[PDB]
Amino acid sequence: SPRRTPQSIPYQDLPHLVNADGQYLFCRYWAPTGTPKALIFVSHGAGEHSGRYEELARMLMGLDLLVFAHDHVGHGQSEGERMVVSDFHVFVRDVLQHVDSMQKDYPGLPVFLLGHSMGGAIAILTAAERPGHFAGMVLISPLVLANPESATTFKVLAAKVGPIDSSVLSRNKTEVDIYNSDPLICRAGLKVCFGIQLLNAVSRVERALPKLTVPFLLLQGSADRLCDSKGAYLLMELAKSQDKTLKIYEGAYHVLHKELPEVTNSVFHEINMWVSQRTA
Repeated sequence: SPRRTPQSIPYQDLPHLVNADGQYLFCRYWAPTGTPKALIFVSHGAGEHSGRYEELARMLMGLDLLVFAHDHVGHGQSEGERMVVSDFHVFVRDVLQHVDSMQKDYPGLPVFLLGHSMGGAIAILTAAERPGHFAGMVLISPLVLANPESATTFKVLAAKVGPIDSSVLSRNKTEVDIYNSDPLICRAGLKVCFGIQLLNAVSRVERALPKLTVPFLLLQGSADRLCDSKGAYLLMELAKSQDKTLKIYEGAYHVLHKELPEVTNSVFHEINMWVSQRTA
């Protein structure tokens, strides 16, 4: 029987990779017509998938970068029980597999990471695992903090064995409508086991910051109810990176690349400038 996505599409008809655990991950590529100047991996957040980055990847491809992504295990069109991971390091391991395959085909090109929310934590842990390997990282509202109340709560619930209000994702109501009707997004409540893995990610990010030296651009909304702006200020202070920049979007919510048009246009522009300056 042919292996199929959770939506029943055969993987033989789609770009994919098989991870170290034998699971198929759905892949996406946005390649320039000419010879690329750099590679960039796009790392999506919890519950979402790589297709959400279509416009951002098309902007990056227009700067002569070869953009690539995959749906993390348990997400989008990739295999695995929905929003379940045996250990958070599976996500990092899989990004490194994809990155190594692309570097084999495009040797000598600098490689960048771009991550949003959990995807940002995966990007930080990926660059920390290989110091000096990546040319830069673009983080949009990365997951770097965990409430001490939610932490002790999840630990007690794990010893024993509710969905997000979409309106907190963005002030752009059309973007909230798109999010609520995308069948590849998991809008279910957090499973206890997955909550424990997000706590593991936050702990690992904390320990990684003294060894994090990759250049980075950090974009954060001041009114983000999912990833408190306090974490962006702490990440700026605690990362050892010699090239670090923070931009705060006053009044903006969590999904900065899908926010009010004035915010989204600035986010696209600032990522374009930052990546353009570091691939010149």
